[PDB]
Amino acid sequence: GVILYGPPGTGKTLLAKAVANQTSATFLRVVGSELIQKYLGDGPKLVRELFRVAEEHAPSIVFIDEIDAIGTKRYDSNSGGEREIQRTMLELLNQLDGFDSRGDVKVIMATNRIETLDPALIRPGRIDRKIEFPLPDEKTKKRIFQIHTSRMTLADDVTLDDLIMAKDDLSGADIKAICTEAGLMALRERRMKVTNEDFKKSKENVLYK
Amino acid sequence: YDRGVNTFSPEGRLFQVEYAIEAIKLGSTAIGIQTSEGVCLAVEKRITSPLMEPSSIEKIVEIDAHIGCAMSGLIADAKTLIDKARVETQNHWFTYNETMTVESVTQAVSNLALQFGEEDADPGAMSRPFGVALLFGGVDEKGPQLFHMDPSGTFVQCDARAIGSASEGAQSSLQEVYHKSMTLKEAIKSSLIILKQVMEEKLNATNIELATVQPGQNFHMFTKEELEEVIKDI
Amino acid sequence: DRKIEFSLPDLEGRTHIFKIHARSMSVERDIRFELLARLCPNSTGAEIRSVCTEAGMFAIRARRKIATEKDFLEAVNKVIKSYAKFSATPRYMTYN
Amino acid sequence: SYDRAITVFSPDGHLFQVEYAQEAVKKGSTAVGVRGRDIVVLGVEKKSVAKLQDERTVRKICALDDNVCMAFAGLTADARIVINRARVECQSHRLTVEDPVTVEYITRYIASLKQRYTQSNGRRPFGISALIVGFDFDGTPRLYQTDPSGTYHAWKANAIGRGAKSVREFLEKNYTDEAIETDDLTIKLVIKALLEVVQSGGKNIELAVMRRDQSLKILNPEEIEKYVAEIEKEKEENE
Amino acid sequence: SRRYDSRTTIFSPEGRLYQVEYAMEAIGHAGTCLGILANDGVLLAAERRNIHKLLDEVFFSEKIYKLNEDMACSVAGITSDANVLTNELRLIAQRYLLQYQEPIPCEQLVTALCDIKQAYTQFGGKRPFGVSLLYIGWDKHYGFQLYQSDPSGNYGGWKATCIGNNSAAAVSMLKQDYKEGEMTLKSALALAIKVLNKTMDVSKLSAEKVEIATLTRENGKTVIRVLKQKEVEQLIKKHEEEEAKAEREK
Amino acid sequence: NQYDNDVTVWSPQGRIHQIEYAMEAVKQGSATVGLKSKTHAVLVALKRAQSELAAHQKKILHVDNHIGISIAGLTADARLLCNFMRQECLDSRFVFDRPLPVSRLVSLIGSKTQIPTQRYGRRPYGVGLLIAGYDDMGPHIFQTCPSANYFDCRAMSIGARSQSARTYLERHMSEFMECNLNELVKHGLRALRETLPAEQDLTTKNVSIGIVGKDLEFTIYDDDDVSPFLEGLEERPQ
Amino acid sequence: TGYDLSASTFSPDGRVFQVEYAMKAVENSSTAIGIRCKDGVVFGVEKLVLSKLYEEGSNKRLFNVDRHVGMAVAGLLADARSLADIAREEASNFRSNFGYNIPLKHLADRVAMYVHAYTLYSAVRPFGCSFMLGSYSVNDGAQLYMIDPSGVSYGYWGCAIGKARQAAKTEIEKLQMKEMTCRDIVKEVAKIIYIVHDEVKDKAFELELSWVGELTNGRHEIVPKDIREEAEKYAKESLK
Amino acid sequence: SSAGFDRHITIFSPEGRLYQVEYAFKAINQGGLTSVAVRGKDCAVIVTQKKVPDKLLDSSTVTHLFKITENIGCVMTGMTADSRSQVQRARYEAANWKYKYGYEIPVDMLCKRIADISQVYTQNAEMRPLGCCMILIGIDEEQGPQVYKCDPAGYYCGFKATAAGVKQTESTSFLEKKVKKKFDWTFEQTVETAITCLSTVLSIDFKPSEIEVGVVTVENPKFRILTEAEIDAHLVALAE
Amino acid sequence: ERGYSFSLTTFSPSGKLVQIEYALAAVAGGAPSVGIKAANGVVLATEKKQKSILYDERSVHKVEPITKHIGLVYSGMGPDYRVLVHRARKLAQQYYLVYQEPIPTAQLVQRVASVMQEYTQSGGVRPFGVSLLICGWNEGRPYLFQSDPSGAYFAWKATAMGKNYVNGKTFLEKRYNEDLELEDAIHTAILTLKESFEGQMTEDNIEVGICNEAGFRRLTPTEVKDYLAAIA
Ligand SMILES: Nc1ncnc2c1ncn2[C@@H]1O[C@H](COP(=O)(O)OP(=O)(O)OP(=O)(O)O)[C@@H](O)[C@H]1O
Ligand SMILES: [Mg+2]
Repeated sequence: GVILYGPPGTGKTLLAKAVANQTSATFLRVVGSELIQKYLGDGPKLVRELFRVAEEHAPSIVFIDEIDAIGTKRYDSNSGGEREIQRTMLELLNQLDGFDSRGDVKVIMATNRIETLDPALIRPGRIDRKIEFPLPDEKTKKRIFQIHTSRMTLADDVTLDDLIMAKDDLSGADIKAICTEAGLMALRERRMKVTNEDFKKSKENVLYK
Repeated sequence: YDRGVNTFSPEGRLFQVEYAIEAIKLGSTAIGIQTSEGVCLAVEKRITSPLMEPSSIEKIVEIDAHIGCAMSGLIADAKTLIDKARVETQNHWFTYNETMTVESVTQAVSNLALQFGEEDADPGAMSRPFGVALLFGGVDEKGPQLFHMDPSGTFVQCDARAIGSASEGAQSSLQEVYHKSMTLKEAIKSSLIILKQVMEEKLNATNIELATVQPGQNFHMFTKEELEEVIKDI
Repeated sequence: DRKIEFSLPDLEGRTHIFKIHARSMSVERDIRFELLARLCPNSTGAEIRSVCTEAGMFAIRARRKIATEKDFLEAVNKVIKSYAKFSATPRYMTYN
Repeated sequence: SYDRAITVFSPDGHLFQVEYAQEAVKKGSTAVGVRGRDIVVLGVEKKSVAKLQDERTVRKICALDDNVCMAFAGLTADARIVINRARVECQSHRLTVEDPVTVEYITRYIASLKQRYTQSNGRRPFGISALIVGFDFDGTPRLYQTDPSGTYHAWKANAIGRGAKSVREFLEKNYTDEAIETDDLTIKLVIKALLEVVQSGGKNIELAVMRRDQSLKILNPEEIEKYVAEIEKEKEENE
Repeated sequence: SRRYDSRTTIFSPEGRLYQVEYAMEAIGHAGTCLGILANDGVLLAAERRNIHKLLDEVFFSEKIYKLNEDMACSVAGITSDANVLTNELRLIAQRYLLQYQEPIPCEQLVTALCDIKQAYTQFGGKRPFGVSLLYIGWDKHYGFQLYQSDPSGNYGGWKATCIGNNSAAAVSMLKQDYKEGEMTLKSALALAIKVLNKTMDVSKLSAEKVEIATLTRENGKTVIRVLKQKEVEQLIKKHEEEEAKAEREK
Repeated sequence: NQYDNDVTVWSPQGRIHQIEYAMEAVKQGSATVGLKSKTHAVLVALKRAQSELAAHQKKILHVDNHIGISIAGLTADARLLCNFMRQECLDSRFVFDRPLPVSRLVSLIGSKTQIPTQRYGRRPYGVGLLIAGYDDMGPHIFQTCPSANYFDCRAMSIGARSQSARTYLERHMSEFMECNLNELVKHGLRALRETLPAEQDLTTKNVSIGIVGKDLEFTIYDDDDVSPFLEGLEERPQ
Repeated sequence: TGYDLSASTFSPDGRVFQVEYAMKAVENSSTAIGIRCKDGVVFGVEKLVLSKLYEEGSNKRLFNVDRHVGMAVAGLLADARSLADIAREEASNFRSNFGYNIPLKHLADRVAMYVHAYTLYSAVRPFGCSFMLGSYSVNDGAQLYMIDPSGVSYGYWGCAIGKARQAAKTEIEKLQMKEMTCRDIVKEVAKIIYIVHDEVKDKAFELELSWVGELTNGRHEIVPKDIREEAEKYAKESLK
Repeated sequence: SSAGFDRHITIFSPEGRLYQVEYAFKAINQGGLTSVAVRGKDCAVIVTQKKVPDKLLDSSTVTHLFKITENIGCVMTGMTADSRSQVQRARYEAANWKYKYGYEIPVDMLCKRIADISQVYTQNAEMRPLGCCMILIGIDEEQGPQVYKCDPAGYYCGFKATAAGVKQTESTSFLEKKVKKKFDWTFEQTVETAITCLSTVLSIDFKPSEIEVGVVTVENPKFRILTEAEIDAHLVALAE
Repeated sequence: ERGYSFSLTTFSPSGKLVQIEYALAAVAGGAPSVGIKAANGVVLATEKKQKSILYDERSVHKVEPITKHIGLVYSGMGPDYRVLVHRARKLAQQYYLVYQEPIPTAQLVQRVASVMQEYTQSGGVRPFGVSLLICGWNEGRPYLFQSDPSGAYFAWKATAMGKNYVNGKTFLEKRYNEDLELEDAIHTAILTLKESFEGQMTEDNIEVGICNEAGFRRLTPTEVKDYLAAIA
């Protein structure tokens, strides 16, 4: 198994998408939040069904995304209390390595709060590789600005070195946010070229509110 | 899921003391042998980087003119125990004017082990029991004496002791090469054989340390010049 | 009627688990597993299985065909000491 | 009188608070220290200045005496109190035994204080790791490294703070007798080591050099430029 | 007794500690003040929070306190704790004058108070202090000085600083528009007015909604002044006029 | 089970569990026997050791000329109590110039060890003292327990697998009223021989004997002059 | 739940649970009776024979707190001993402070307040023994008092504590105790003890009797051996 | 309604309440007794009931009335031990006031000091707030008789006629209806009203061995306990 | 014995003191009260209402004079108000014993707020449950102050605290001004206390105190009866 953890918005889902892209096996996706339900004895049914259909097809890849959502929020529609969540977790925890031969299925899961979930869930034999995703560095920030402005018709007046030092610890998603917002605000006036003052107001719009 | 530091287990043993007993297994090995001729102590160092200064890290440290100590487990805290040992010996010499047996010093120290008390007094050496295991070697009027002391507060005289991470194997192998007609040189040689056999890395004249005490002279330890004599003569 | 209990392996347990989970390996013929048993004080059968796997992966990483002692030492250095902040056993020996 | 135990043994034999303090130190700014036959050099990086700070109130290198210097990684709240206690001890030393204080003595004193702070009640462990550099009497310049758990060592060269593994791996494969043959050689070695770490594009390095003669000699923002330029020229000619 | 404890001193598995973090999140809101220094005289601007129509408006000061003949400080956070700290440092300075018969340097006073503050997060099991405050002064060793404090205990010397709710924008815009050693007590004020304008969402910069304090050096006075409300509105309209000219020009 | 974490709490059945746990800890030690004749008291202890090349742990301690004790439990608390015993006996001798009678001392011990079982966050003392002494009223045998409770006895045995020895003592109870030291000690050893499995027994390196009497001060015999007592003993029937 | 942990928290229905647990701890002791006569009082204790090794006279459950006041206890022995010691110390302190034997109505109150101090704070636990005090004075008559863990002191013509409190007090009340002097009371007590604790529950036990009144110059002490011999011989006939 | 430790210690609930005090008030009713106090034109009267379930109990030592001072009397409701502790505290405080100031304590100040002492308990997190309620009657010069009441939460007040116990509400209703008559009051009227109020609330038609009465008058301020004979006289004269 | 030695009020994940807020919510449910001042003196009005006719309303008071010229009233919890009044009395005596001069009101308020705040950082306690209104007349200019369980203090021209206090604030805004008389002040205060008064208003259910540049006094029932008359 593989779990990917780190601060928010640094490309966990993106790497998942790319892996789905190149691969040849069937890819099954489900978000952790809708594992919970509104009746008794339903969550376990859902998990049994999911893994059954997964092994029904072929060598396949399952993606479980934002697991921590089950273990941090409470919703009134949930008829049971916090014990049914425990029941669901026991079922999922058995699916990976229970009394019966697994077959040919891989598992990939990701979260950004790894200090809340049950350590019994992570023991080797149910998940082996844990990969951590740190914040971008100045070299990577330069590469990121280079990538996200490919097909942009931009004027040489701008200096990216200003925006590299724009924030103390800006994350990866702020990059694409800045690019798209500035593009929108220049296209406001039916124009094709983007100037520097445009970024000067765009970063302020997106970073401060 | 939270209990005080003074709780008894459903089978009668304490909690903190058992955990410390399990914790002294993370330290380096150490072997001590007592012979009517004298007492010898040997220890490893676990050098990790070539920028180490091997002479900076030491294990055997003298307590007086005729008492030596070998330590295993954690190290940072043992300094307090060694200090109290030395101060007690000098206080006894000042008050009464003679030299003390290693046994009296051993129990005088051991009475200090069980003191952690969450409530009551002013600052105490509270919080936790100490995590070190000690070998005491001395020469008194009744010949050479070797004692072993443990985090629980129990001390006992032994003939061939091995403490540390690789304690079991050393103890198992040591029984078949000891008897009462032992001599110093062959004792040191056998000890070196055992250490090199259970070592992790390679053996040289800087990865180990020895010390010996005989009734004649005082506590004396070898340097990098007389240490390789037995290495080449293995 | 019976309350069989399974505890963490002692020492013959560790060397013997190594013998079992590594007997299908293409590795060096002159390495000793007892040192490997000594290097991991309280660990489960799972960790031994994962150590075998990760040493094989270190050998396949570069180019080699058969693994050696350095692979095992590095694998132990990483799956035992580097991952140890995601371990159950410090909170499942007080039985909760 | 808040009296309650804090650091308690774990079921398998660890001191979890000490592990947490070490993991806290492992996320501070990077510091490096090396010694030579006459001059000992220690430097720090990643200043991250916003051109509105007065450098005299942000510097993390302070002098315990006229012959001892500190560098540290961790959190900056506790450094001043540790340093102040150390200075008080140094001064109190001279009033008794006349001779100036040795560096190893101060290392033992600090280590013992930090350790005994883990046995009391209602006191969390300290979260700093420091390098103590000094040229004692008899001319034997030396550095010592301190740990939060309270274990001290005598080294030849160290790097603490963020990214210690890379800087070390650089050091053991590039430190030889010839590298410390000359003073400019040693300064070049340290500048090269720090440059192979966190970016710090020239303007984010602070160095300090002892020539075994007198007190602190902080180099102005001039020799850094010349050293960087000649390092670049040597790199260009070598390849 | 242990079943009811909260542990306001332990570390965390991730390395940091949570009490000061929560204190910082709370200190983030509730108030706005900033300080600027470029030449002889230093300025503090504070946005008033209690501005209802039913206030007596007395004591001459609500967030500006004298500490010595040349020491003044603002504050943000919980007010009562601020009273505690100000009273505590007052006799610190008085005892320094008692001991040495000489006005105290600023940095020593700041360091002493920071030690007092940090002692609470080292041990004792109490909640920390939720106060962030500034310091301005003059001394013979280094002339004019400005300083910022932090509930954790760390401090530093600065030239332009904001602590208010929208301090981020204040820092960004002070970064891009400043002059080294030229902004006398005539040009910095307009910049401060416009900065405060951008910080507060309410426009027109109500005269009663802001307060300004200035420190100047004099041979035997060391003048500390708080200019009245008959001279703020002229500054506001002067800024409005220059901005109107710049607006119409482009 | 939350009723099992501190001394102060009371279980619904009215049994504090800490004291039960301490008793259980006392049952962990090695066996030991004690008994009295008309004018002599004898206590016998069987030792233990870990590896064949380590010395045996000692059990019997010397308190005062007319008072000896035997210990089962963990040793640190044992020393902590013995120091108190020495201190009090010396104080009584210094002030009133007379041996301290055994019962008054035992009452002092009970009152002393009762205090921790009532405050908050204080553990009990884990020891199983057996007190043997001689006073103006003759011999005395007493037993204490971690629950700050003591009993007066004429023949008692404590430690792991002490039950069979207690049954043997109960069977041959009467004859202690006419025997002398020679056969008294032999009876004590016969009693102790039952608490061992079917492979190993007494070898003179695992036995320690303490005797006090009307005209003999409290004496300890161990590992040397013990052979005179042991020899002449009939073998275990099988 | 969790309302029964400490002795500082009220249950929702409005009562403290730890004290109730303590009283249930008392209700497993053996048994003790004390009754007042014309000119004195008589205690009576039955001591179970746990095993043959112990001696007679061991672990006395009757304590003579002062030269003229007797005490009988039921519960945990250690707590009983500690309370006995504090009562004795209080009596001596009072004699030294003022200079005459303390009356009951004051000594019982002092012990009761000291006990009640152990049911408020969470740093201590409540006691686990319930006891009886008796005495006689020539100028004051015969006094009997009973005290429980909660801290209540009451006066009785005659009472009983232990397992079979109800069964015993059934036959306590039949006797006409208002007049007949306590020389024939002793036979009644032996009879009333031998009619409880059937042989099925246990085989054998022993009996203790105490004595106080002007019949012995007001002092408090133990009964002679021949008297209890005669009383036991008499009570042997009541089984018919 | 609650979260955390509002149900275990005296800390504020999210809605502004606090429960560890509200529980003591219902802890009051555990004994199962009731008392009534009336203030007349120049007299003050208190009536209480006593219950003796068995003959073995000495009927002369269950009085709930206590004599604080030669001019001030108190009556008790609730648990027993806490009651005794509070009584002793009051006696000690009055004696200290006399030592310090040299003249008698007015009733109001004494009640204030005892209630203030109670108030600290509901401020910290170690103690229990003492579930037992207090009634005081006295005479003050230039003010006539005065009647005051003190509760566990610390709220003291001076009334004209009060009742404490299980049946507080209906008794207060009856007293209100009666006092609305707006007429003069004499000793016989006060005693008759106080008796008949409790009599009709419980509907017993009792005997002179079940009720205790305390009075004070402005002719002889010494608080006194009525003898059974004159109690019988009042009782039979009431029934026309 | 021994206390607990660790504070029970700690910062929440959003950085909000929970306990002091709950204390304020409890304060809001107390008896209403209002306070006014206009150029010649200060007036405090508050409402009291016993549950039944048996209570002797002549035995307790709400308005308590600290000294001859300082007045105090409260809104909220019952008992601890007395503790605070006692502490204020003590502080007044302590100050007068140094400078031989009556305390200015501002200093008294500062000290009282100091105590109230200090009480929330100590060990094993919970804060008070009261809101205080302080009035005084020193150096000609009258003064009014209002404290708070958090310890912050303000100066108000006229305010209202208790049930439905927001409506009292709005009404006072729509009526209060800067130049008036003491008598008109009393009338308008009584009127605003009648906004949500009980079933009927009598002379004993309202407590009013005044303080002019001549001193602080509590008004007897006669003048309360007269003022309630010729009103409403
Ligand atoms: N290293 C990177 N290279 C390119 N794009 C990046 C990088 N890091 C972040 N991004 C951009 O940031 C966006 C946010 O990443 P993503 O949506 O995968 O978030 P995430 O890491 O799963 O976190 P979260 O749980 O907060 O959604 C990506 O769509 C991508 O455009
Ligand atoms: Mg995502």
